[PDB]
Amino acid sequence: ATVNQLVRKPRARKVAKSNVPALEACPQKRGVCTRVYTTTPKKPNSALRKVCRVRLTNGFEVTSYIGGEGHNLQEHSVILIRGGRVKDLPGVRYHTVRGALDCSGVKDRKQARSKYGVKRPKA
Amino acid sequence: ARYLGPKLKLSRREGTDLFLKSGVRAIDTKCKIEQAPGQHGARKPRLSDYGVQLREKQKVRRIYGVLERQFRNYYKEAARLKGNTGENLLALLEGRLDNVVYRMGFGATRAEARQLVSHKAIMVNGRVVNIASYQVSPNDVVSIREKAKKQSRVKAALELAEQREKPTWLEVDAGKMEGTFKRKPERSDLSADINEHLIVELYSK
Amino acid sequence: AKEKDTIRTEGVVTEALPNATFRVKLDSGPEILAYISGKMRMHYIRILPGDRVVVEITPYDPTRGRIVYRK
Amino acid sequence: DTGAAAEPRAPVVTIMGHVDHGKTSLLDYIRSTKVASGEAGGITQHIGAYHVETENGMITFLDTPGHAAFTSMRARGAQATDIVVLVVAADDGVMPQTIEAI
Amino acid sequence: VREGTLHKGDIVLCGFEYGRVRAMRNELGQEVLEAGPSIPVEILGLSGVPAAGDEVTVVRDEKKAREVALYRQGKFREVKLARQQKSKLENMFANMTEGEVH
Amino acid sequence: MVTIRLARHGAKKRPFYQVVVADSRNARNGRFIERVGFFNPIASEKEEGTRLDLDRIAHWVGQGATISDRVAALIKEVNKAA
RNA sequence: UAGCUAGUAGGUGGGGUAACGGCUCACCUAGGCGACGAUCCCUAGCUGGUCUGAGAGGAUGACCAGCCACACUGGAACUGAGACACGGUCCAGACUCCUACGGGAGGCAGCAGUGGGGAAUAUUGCACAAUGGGCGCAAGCCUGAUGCAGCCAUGCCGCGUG
RNA sequence: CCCGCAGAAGAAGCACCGGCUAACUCCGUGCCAGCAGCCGCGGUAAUACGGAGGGUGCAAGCGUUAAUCGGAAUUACUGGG
Repeated sequence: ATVNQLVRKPRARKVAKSNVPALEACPQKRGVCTRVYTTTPKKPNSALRKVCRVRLTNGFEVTSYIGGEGHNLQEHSVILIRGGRVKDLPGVRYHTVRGALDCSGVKDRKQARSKYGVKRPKA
Repeated sequence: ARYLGPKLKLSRREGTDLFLKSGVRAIDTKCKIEQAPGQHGARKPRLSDYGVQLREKQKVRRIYGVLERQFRNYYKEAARLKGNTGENLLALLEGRLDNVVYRMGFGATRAEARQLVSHKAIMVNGRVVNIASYQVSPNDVVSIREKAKKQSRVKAALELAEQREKPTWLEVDAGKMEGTFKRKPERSDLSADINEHLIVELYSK
Repeated sequence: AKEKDTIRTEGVVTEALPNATFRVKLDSGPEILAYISGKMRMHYIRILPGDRVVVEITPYDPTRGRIVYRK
Repeated sequence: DTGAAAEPRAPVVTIMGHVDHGKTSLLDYIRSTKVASGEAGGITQHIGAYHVETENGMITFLDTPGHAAFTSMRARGAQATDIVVLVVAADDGVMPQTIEAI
Repeated sequence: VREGTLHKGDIVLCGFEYGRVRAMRNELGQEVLEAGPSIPVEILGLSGVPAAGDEVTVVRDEKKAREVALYRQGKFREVKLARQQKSKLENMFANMTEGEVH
Repeated sequence: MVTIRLARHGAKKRPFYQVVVADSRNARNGRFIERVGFFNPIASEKEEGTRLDLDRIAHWVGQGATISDRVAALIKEVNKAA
């Protein structure tokens, strides 16, 4: 571009929007939820994967992946909700935190207990 | 703090001895050098360009027995000083108190040297000094104090100390359990094992 | 590791939707949305309504079947 | 404690039966309060504990509704108290409430 | 209060709730600092509203007591929240029960 | 009005005072006209530790500034000679 | 968001203020501002700085320090060197409490602390011993400023678990 | 802050190991269960899932997530078309 033009109208940075409407400089939010489905992914993969409609405390209805092997979650249940997209499913940008609030940890899991909410085995 | 684990595994992983055990004898039988530890170490490594940098960082760090955060602090000080950064790095590491005790030969090993400075045996210019990381100055006398004097710990060490090739930057003394640190190490004085541009290169990315 | 709490039971295929998705009426259960299994796609097999298939159902979501067994 | 050197305890006493007929009145009379029937509907609807001076001697009193929903409170009040009193009126002579306190 | 002593600095553990006593009230008497062997005392500055059906006990240390309370509360939630969900299993998954589900 | 006084910037349980010319209304750590010395009471065996430019302090006394009781004591300690 | 401004723009005289002044009035003239972005809307306490970056730059203004603004909501003045006054005052409004129900009292965006919000941030602590203020000739009194402790792996750094 | 006493006694966990990217095999499950930052793995011999053994990184912390800048010469004045 020409230097007189840049004096006249300057350069302008991109908006750089976030991936999560949960936002608000928050890592964690809360919600009361409603419905737990098991929906198919996109055709390159196959499975039935556990997904929940979380009504957030700030009034936003969003959808969220349930990790780990099974869960206790149903109906009205208060869970913790962190970020992170799952690309194989449609539009899920969030994950529920296992072993928090109303959520069970994954029983009989032994490795990687930083995820899945499992206190260390003692014998 | 401290590594605490099995000493020989680090030498066997790095593929050149780190002198961690090495008291009574420099024994081949225990070491099993260049065979690698664990089940699948028999195979040829075919190491990457990132890995040869990362290996050399661990090789230097495991000699002096430092952890990455403390080791990073020496790199930051060595960088701001004029002249070569790798040399100013190795100068600060060699300038450690637990290191000078190993160089004078009061202790058998670097871990026993760190034990003696922690256990308040060692005094520098008549101060007692707990801290292993302590930076020794030019013109610093160093000595063992009366409680730790003439025990089985120091006495066995002073015997096996004679075998060593003997540093060029300090006066050994040690007829009465003391030593004197005369002047700075320089690149010629210290060992040829380290690749000095290489360890500095890894922190650049 | 996997646990064997999934249930397999039969049903008549009522109607074929898009995407290899089928409306199958079970014998005891209601009519459920069933996707075809991987194996049929793998061996290039297509199916048709009015036929009686074994349909794996999960306790978590009882509205989603899985057409396991052949025509 | 060292050697079990424990010293006397004044009795905690509970009262069950019907409000206004006498269950409030026994407590209210010692404290001289006139607080009987001061709650809505003229009835006691929750548990409370009150310590008294009997001139001379000390006693503590616990008070609870005699009624159906307050069964768990009367179960805890009986085992917490040293002595239980059951007030009874000659209008009915026997109640569904009286056998619960027995 | 069963046992006749108490001070402001005491750490208290009530069920799965814990805390230090901020202030003490004995009925209308708000000037109490100690407990008799049969008196009722209001506790204040305890965390949360406890379940009120059970025994309250003072403990040695605030750092430790807190930890204990936390752990026990966690345990309580744990068993009560686990088992249940899965169990509702078959019915929830297997069959739509009846109709008069209103 | 102007006062010569000791302000504390040093670490917890090791006071290091900065003797300073400031108005009385301003807080101890706050707004000031100029620095004039330092006072280390904790000190060390080294010679330095109490320092005050006397041409500055006599100037401010000449403009009418009053002296805090510690600084008044430290002036009559260091004098021309201690 | 392209036209916006009547005390608006300028002058004279009167009044006003510690003091300049459309500051405020009477009268006279018709200007003022405007694409080098006026006016309007949205959003925002600012800076020495912090963080990142080879630098240029970008993002940001917690802590520390300078300055301004606000003190239940809305408006005004008094006293005074200085306020249109955080724990002064008067009135109206909202709201809480008290009451003999006629009428009154209260303002933690001070330190602790509680309800509630929220993913989540502390002890209803000790002392004027020290610095620094207020008053007093001074002793001395007052000072939740400040100095200190308690609590939390929150961060940085040191050391150990041989 | 210093001295004394006793005795290895009281004190190591966490993530990751298909490529990117330092660090591998077996067993269970069988396009299911589930993993996934990105490209992607799993439909009967899974170095990518679950478990175990071995290994690597870092340390009283470790990891994930959110937030900002960097890499980005990807608003480019320095420094683009």
